[PDB]
Amino acid sequence: EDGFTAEHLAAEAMAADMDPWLVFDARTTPATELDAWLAKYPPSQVTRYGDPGSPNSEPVGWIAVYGQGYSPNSGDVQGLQAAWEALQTSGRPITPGTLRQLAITHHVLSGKWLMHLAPGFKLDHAWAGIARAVVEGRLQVAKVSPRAKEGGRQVICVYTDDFTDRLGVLEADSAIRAAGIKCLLTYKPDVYTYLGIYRANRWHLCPTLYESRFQGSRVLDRANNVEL
Repeated sequence: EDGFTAEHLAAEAMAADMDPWLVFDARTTPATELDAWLAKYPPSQVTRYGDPGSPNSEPVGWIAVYGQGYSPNSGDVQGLQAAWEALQTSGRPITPGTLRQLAITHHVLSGKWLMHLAPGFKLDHAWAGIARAVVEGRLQVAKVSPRAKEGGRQVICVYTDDFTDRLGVLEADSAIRAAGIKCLLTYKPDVYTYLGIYRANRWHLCPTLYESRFQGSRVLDRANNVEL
């Protein structure tokens, strides 16, 4: 009856985000609808809380598009979320090198290319384009956060499965650029966000792995400072 209490079960049900998600699934839904979908639910319009005048009268966690195939695999955070603990509680040397090996020691290989665009055409046209890619099969999944009351360049994260593979990372970078995105891209592996690697890190570990600037595309390795 313990955790079965109202107070306990209440805190036990809390999650990062409890709001629904605006999703276009290529699996269940072909590529003849995306068109109206993109026009029916733009990120500059779709609001985080479902504000009046929005295509959503209710909070929307994300705006997501899934292509043909998207195993919900996060690897095996279990052991990983244990190995990280065993290391810290040892004074062991924590470096981008040990975390890299960590993600490999648990087959949790997937990261995300992030970018933040100013609300409006840049975001809407970039996202639209990006979501026009997904449905075709060149990317696995991509999302874009809805506007937030006091504006602010919203988010657009692109996903690839296997960061250790710079080649697969670049093809995604390639797709993003082909969509005409001139913004800066920064790749962040799930291990980082998972094992909690904020920006005010006391362990001098950057939350970014790779970066990319328009030209063309200048892709860097912020780990050993090397140009791909």
